[PDB]
Amino acid sequence: MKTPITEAIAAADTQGRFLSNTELQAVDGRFKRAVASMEAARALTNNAQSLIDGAAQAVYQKFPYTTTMQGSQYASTPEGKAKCARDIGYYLRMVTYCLVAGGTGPMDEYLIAGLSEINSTFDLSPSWYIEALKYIKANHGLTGQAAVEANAYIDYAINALS
Amino acid sequence: MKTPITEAIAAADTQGRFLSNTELQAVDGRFKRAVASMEAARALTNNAQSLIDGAAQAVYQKFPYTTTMQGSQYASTPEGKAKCARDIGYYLRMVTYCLVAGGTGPMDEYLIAGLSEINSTFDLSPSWYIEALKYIKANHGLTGQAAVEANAYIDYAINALS
Amino acid sequence: MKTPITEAIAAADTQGRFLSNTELQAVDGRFKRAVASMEAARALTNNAQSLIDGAAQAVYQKFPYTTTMQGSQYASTPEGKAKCARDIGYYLRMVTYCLVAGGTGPMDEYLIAGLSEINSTFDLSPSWYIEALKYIKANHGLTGQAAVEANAYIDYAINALS
Amino acid sequence: MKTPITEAIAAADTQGRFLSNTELQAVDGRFKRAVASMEAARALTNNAQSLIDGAAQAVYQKFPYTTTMQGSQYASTPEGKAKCARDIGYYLRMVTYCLVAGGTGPMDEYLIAGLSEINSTFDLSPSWYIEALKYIKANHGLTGQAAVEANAYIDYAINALS
Amino acid sequence: MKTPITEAIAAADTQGRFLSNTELQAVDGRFKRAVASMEAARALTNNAQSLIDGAAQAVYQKFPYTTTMQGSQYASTPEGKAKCARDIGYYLRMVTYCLVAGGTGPMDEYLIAGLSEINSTFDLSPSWYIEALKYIKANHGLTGQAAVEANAYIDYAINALS
Amino acid sequence: MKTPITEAIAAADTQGRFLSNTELQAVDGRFKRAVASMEAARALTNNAQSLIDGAAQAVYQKFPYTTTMQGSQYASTPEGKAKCARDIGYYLRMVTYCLVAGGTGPMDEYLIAGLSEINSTFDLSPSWYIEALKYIKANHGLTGQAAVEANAYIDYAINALS
Amino acid sequence: MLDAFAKVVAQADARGEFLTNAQFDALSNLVKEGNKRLDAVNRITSNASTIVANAARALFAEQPQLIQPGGNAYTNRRMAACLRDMEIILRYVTYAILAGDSSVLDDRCLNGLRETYQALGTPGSSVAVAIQKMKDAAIAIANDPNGITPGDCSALMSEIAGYFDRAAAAVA
Amino acid sequence: MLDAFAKVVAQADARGEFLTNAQFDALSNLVKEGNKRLDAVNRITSNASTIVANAARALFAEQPQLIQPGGNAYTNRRMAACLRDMEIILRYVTYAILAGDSSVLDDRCLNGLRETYQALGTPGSSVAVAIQKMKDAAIAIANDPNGITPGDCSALMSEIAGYFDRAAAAVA
Amino acid sequence: MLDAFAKVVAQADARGEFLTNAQFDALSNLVKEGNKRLDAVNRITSNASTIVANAARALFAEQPQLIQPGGNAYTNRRMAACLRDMEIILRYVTYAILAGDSSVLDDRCLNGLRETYQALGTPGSSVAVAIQKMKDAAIAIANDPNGITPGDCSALMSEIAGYFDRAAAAVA
Amino acid sequence: MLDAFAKVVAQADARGEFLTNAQFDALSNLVKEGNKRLDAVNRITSNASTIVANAARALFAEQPQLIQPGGNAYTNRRMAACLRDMEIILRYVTYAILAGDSSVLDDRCLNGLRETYQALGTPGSSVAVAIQKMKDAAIAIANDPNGITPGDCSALMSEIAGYFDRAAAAVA
Amino acid sequence: MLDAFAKVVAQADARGEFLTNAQFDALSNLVKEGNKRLDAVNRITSNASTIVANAARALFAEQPQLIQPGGNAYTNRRMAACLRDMEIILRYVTYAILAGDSSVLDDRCLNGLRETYQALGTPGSSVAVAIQKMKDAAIAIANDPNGITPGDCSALMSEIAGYFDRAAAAVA
Amino acid sequence: MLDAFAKVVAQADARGEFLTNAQFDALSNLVKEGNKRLDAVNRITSNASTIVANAARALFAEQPQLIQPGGNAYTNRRMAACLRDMEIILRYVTYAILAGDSSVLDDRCLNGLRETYQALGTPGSSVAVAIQKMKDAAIAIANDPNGITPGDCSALMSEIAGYFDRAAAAVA
Ligand SMILES: CCC1=C(C)/C(=C/C2=NC(=C\c3[nH]c(/C=C4\NC(=O)[C@H](C)[C@H]4CC)c(C)c3CCC(=O)O)/C(CCC(=O)O)=C2C)NC1=O
Repeated sequence: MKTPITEAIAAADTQGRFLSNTELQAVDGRFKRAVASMEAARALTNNAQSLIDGAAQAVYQKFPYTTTMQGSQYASTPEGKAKCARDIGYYLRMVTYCLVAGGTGPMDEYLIAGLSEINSTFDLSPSWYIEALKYIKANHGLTGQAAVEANAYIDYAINALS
Repeated sequence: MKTPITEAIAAADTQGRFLSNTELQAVDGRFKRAVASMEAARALTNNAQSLIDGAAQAVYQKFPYTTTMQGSQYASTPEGKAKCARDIGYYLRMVTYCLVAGGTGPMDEYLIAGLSEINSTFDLSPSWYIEALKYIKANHGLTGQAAVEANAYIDYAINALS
Repeated sequence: MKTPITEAIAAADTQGRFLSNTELQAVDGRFKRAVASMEAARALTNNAQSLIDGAAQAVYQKFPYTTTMQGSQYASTPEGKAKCARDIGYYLRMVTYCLVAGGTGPMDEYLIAGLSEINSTFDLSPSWYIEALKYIKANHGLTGQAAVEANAYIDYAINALS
Repeated sequence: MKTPITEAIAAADTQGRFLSNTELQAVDGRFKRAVASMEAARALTNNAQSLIDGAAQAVYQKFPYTTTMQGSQYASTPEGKAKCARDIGYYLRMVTYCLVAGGTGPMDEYLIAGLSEINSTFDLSPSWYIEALKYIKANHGLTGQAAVEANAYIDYAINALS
Repeated sequence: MKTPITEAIAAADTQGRFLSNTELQAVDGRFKRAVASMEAARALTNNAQSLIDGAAQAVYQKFPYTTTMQGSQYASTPEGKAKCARDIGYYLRMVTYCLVAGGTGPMDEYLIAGLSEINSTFDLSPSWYIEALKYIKANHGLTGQAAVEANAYIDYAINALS
Repeated sequence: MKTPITEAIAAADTQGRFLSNTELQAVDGRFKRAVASMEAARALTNNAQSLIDGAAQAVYQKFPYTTTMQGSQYASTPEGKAKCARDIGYYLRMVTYCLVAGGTGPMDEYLIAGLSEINSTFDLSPSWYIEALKYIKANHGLTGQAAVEANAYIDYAINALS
Repeated sequence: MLDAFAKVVAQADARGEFLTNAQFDALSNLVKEGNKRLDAVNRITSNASTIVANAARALFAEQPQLIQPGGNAYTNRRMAACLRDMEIILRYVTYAILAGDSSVLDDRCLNGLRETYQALGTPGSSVAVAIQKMKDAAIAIANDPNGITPGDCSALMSEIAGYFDRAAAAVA
Repeated sequence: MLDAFAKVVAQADARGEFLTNAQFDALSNLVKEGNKRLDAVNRITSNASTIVANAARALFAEQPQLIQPGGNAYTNRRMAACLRDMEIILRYVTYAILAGDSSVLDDRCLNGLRETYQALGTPGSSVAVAIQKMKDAAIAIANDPNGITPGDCSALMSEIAGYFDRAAAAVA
Repeated sequence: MLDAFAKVVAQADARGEFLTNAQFDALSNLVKEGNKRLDAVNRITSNASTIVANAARALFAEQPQLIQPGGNAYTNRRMAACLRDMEIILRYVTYAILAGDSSVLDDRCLNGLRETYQALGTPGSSVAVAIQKMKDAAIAIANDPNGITPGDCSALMSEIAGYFDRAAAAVA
Repeated sequence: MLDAFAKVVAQADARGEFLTNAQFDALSNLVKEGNKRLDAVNRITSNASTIVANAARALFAEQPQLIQPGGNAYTNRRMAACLRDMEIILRYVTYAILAGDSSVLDDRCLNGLRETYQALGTPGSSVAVAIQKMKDAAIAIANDPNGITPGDCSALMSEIAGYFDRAAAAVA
Repeated sequence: MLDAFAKVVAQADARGEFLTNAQFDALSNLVKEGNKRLDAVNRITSNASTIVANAARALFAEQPQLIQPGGNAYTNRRMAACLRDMEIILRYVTYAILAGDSSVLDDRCLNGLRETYQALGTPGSSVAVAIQKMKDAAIAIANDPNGITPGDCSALMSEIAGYFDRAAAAVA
Repeated sequence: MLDAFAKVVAQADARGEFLTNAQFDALSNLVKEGNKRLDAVNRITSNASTIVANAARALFAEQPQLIQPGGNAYTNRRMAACLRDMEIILRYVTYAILAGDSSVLDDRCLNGLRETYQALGTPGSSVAVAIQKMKDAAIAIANDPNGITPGDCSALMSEIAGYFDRAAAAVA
């Protein structure tokens, strides 16, 4: 899983070398940034339900057809509403995981790999999820470097869907 | 040249990816550690002549035969003494460069690659240089994290010669 | 470009062999099927404008938001309407080309390669185009083997978008 | 085994693709040509003994030394005569198989692969077999497209021996 | 060209090594054997015309059809007789070259590479040439190690044609 | 193991070929040179103890520090003296083996592979061993081609250490 | 691989025999029935994306464990792999239909698949349920009487069911 | 590569156009003439070994320098290479005949061939003479009136001559 | 590749010199300014998809010839290639910003690119227009005063413009 | 591979859960303790050549059979291989220390190593003795109170011993 | 691989010993006998094509089942494979004769051959019969008293029989 | 590559000729002189490390610019490359001496070397000076009258000088 620590090790190991100060500096940077990253992760976790609920409604407001149109890919039934809330919660859980791990690895492995295939096969619009993510970014309530951390991972997801 | 910044870029570029927060944290770690590393680099530079002079004599004291034995590989002539002082100064200049660049890259490129070949071909003993380096480590006068930085690169050279 | 004739040649050429009866039979099959395929191609061409016009409206009826929603990816402006009509005409022209060439090669080269990338980057929904194609299939007016030919290439496009 | 159907499948499978109309046309061509090919195969089979007997004698007439010259590679003993009749029957059986399968695959696998090695090792002259084949072509009694089919596979064998 | 000296060099060069005593012994073996090999080469050269003439007649006696049968591949015309005498002289010249070079390299490069292709394409029987070679071996008039040398290269050609 | 016979076989086997006269000449060269090589091997073996003893003292005379300097890598203790005598005896045994095998293979496999690594890791000076070898060469008492054989393998070791 | 014609030849060759009139007749009948076989392949291929999607949606509705966190189809990488396998299986079944022989399916797809799934921890039983659902959908599409010259494709449908059943048995 | 149908499409696509009735008619005519084209390919391929051998034997009878010691076709390796090139050229010409377009010949065979021969010191002029002899033999075989339903293949023969002429010009 | 620190070392080494106090001071200043550089990289990277898409949409609105049938960005394969190139160029510019040196951009991206486009027939001038539009968008995003601790990033913006200008000149 | 943070995430993900306050606290504590971990890695790495050499010299003094002719460390190729293995093992242990997790050690180094040695005839028991000696030397170096800000690294030393013990058990 | 000299060295080295006078004498005797060994290799190699062909013709005359349709040497591909194997076996036996040691034969040819044949369904017993026939032919050729300086090669013939017997046992 | 014997054959073959008595005599003389050639190769090879080292030490004493910071042999990687090139050149010269022909030297070493050095910025003139110094040392070693059966090796020394001169001219 891609984290600053596993990237450092992987570099040293590709080269058949012991870790050098070059890598240890990298991990120190991770450890110092973890202060801001854990603050973000805890905040998003504590406020997860309201962010998920609000984000789903942001999607339905932007895209009203998703609440009415017939088909199992839409949120026009109780099951579709539940699938959508589930999926938004998945995106937000992944953001929290990236913050904890100090990199994109959790999102990359558990969500981004195969994303394009799933969206195509099941007729899910990337724009739905981009809207959810933009709501989370706007409303997470963070400031300072905790906000910068959260937004970096939210924007990474948005870029993955664009 | 291996530095935390070029390692970060190289990772992103191997993967065909934009830099992510995973890499930016690594560079921040470099930037924060540069405080200690530049302090070490300046100190070693300012005191370079005395360290070089003292280190050469440490070698001659440990290995007296190097001052008397006949052959162009030994410091038993004015030319051999000058070659040796030159070489010790090369090791110390490289340590300063590693400190400035935040990694082993300068030493790796300019000194370690081909080292074993040169020592063999010209009949230079690695133990000579290990002694010089051990003197520098003992006598550079640094403390705190500046010392830790300097010693990491001096010990890296010692390991390369062992 | 993938046609029965270029596939036959390519097979023989990979193997460093002259064409054999195995390949000549394949081309004969193409030549006999061309009767039905050219009938389809001419019909679709002759009725292209009405099929394109009707197909665009089928999309707008299925997906009303595409006529009202703000953004350059939607058909809510005269320019967006023109882009959409253009694109539907592209799909239908490609179907005619596949019919003429006796295979998927024109669609594969000029339309399918990069399709997924374009739809993602420009926020175009595959479902829009699937609807257009389903209208063409329903309303082309062909029967017998000419219909079977047309529908095979229309369904190939639909599968490419699913 | 190389047949129009296995070549079609192999193409689709190399490309990781479903069969397309490009391949189905090829198999239809095979199915239509099978009418002529099966007519040839049945005729050659029904008249196999006389064709084999006549072909062997054509060889002996063209190459009289093969009936008199001392050595186990020649037809100057009852065993050599039997080996030769056997081998001609092998060539004709393979032609029938190619006709049934709609391609060269049976001949390629069971007869042509290793042919050159066998002829060299056992001192068998390709010209012997070319003569046998030319007799079969001249005397099979077929007309129209059944003849064209038979002759294509007989000439393929002749080319393999040239 | 494969000679003991070029094989020695090639071995050393594959390994990126200077020649060692292992290779120098090999070349000495060549130099000592050259005494016998040059004796053979000179003898075969001096008696080349009679050996060539006698060998051609041995072929015609073994294979009488080659003097009467119609076709440009046979020695039934003055041109075919001249081609055959030419070819036998080629085989004998190559044997002399192998003896001079101390290995098979000249025969391998100038005669064996493509041999099978030529014999097939032009309908030349390997057995013709095997007979010529067997006559040369029987009638070269050499004894002792000069004979052993000559026969090794003549048998090498025979094996190449079998 | 690299010997003239295994090099000959390896060449033939790489090429998928029977041995030819090219290789047999090489082995004959080995067999003739074995006369001189076995004479050298027996002589060095018979006089091994005195050569080993004298060689060790040559090293200590050239490099007096090796008898006094503190550390387990030096011959300043009874154990270090025993390690050194052991190692010189290893070099001389390997020379005898190369002479018996007709090539460098025994030295290459049992001594040279990893040599540089061992000398570095254990802080052993190549110059120590070069001196021992130069003493053996000067004092083995051989003449003629037996001397040439011995010296070729002794100089091969010296080159490996340079 | 072998098709139906190659299979008869191969058997003949191992006996050293020319074909019999009965064997010629059998092959001629296969050719006579060829348009039906081409229609089945075309129909199924033309519907491949819906056959897969619909069978996947139905499996996961019936077997929700597969898509719960920790389940074998949870995460997009595992879901994409599962969808891909369903497409693969259907692709190789359609090859078998064109060939009139199971060899391509057995050799290039089914051999080793049970062991692959066991090493991964993928539940081959659930795979078998996805195959059965594609089988039923494929047969309904191939055998739809609308929009085709009327005739009896029952023997072909039985053959097509066979291939799907063989895939299911190989993974279950 | 392109065939004759692909070539019309490619041209259409670069203009953004559907085909015209004239273009449809042209392609339909190509299809109508297809049996003749298949016969030409079959005939030439079926005779390929003799077309090559006979042209080679004739070249070397006319140009003995090529087979004298030191000549470019002397030694069996060079003779085999020369024979191979003649087979290659004829193979790619027959592909062009099936395709109704020279692109496969140009792209996979003729491009760079002049430069290849110049670097080797092979005399491209003599190659051109071997191609011409295969051309004349191939045309006589393809256009033989015996043993075929009678009709006029003159336009096809002119097209086939073209392909051989193009190969000859590329090496000369 | 080199970063800004490696570049000073490399120059030093070629002279055989230790660094001077002025050179140490320069590097220390670079480190002091590092948070700004990290913010610029983060901002631009975080917006990369919109910077590319918006510049592409604007290019094709201004230069419709590129998307007419026959145009160099017509067909989805060519459009995807064009979009990819814009992403590539922006990716390598952001590497240059992190490094504080153009070497990675020059060596891994810009070298040979003019020749690549000439061989393809891609209009490098139009590429330069897409780069300029990304430059202006990137700078506006990196230098946005909202949501960041206030300070002067003007020197950094001038450096960032430089890198984009260098890319544009390499293709124009 | 996993580090200590990735391991908690992976466990969370398999349950579908956000982290708890206790889990956040645990990770925050790991970060708080990070300077000690960096010092241990630096110290051990900086001494790697002596840790290996000294453990090798001690093994061969205690186990002379390994360096007698016929012994598994006799000949320079086998001695170099043995020294290399000791360096490898120590390298992978130090990775595990940085990561705070044994996964990289298990996956990239220890898995299959017992079987490797058995096939070779290398005595895994003697390997275990070399690992133990490096363990004791490494711990003494990492935990040296001289030249470092004073504090308690006992928990970290216990963790570091663990990794060495795991390597020893994998080969013994 | 090892030759006869290398084998003595290898044994010596594992004991840490210089050779003894007896061992030197043994090797010197091998060298003294070398012309005979070279003659055997030359003779057998010079006759290799007939030794193989004649043994193959005899096997198939005695074991007609192998060349009946369905038999393991039926079809030209299987016959060519069988002939090739006979050539391979004889090639590796001749290497063993030159080396004075079976190691090259064991390592590069015989190891795994039984398993290869079992997986294929090739009858290793019949292979053993082809090897025996080559053995008898090879020995008669190597040991022919005509055309060679007279002497006793009986020990060498016994050694040569050994190698063939070893090949036969490895496949039977 | 060619040796001296192969070169005469190749020339003969291009003329289609058997060798003449004069050519046989020339080759026989080469063989007669072979022990001298073997001694030269052995002597030079046996001294290769000192010939290289001593020539390198002398070059850098005379041309100190090459080892000043910024010079082409400054840094251990460039010094190792320079030493390697000297070893390479001497290795290929010794091959040429064994072969009695320059072809291996020309083809495998000297061809393209001037261009290699120009692209690198290595001063080929200084390379030529290192070659000349190895030439003089090699000749003195090969032609040392001590410890060898006395005779005249002057023609061989002239040939050996030639090869070194050819290497020098190729790089200068
Ligand atoms: C290029 C490779 C090469 C070969 C082939 C070679 C053969 C060779 N075999 C020889 C002798 C011989 N060869 C044999 C062998 C035999 N005598 C018999 O009657 C047997 C049945 C038989 C069994 C193998 C004997 C007995 C001698 C004479 C004794 C000896 O020199 O060992 C000799 C010495 C000269 C002579 O007497 O002709 C040579 C040079 N030398 C070589 O350098």
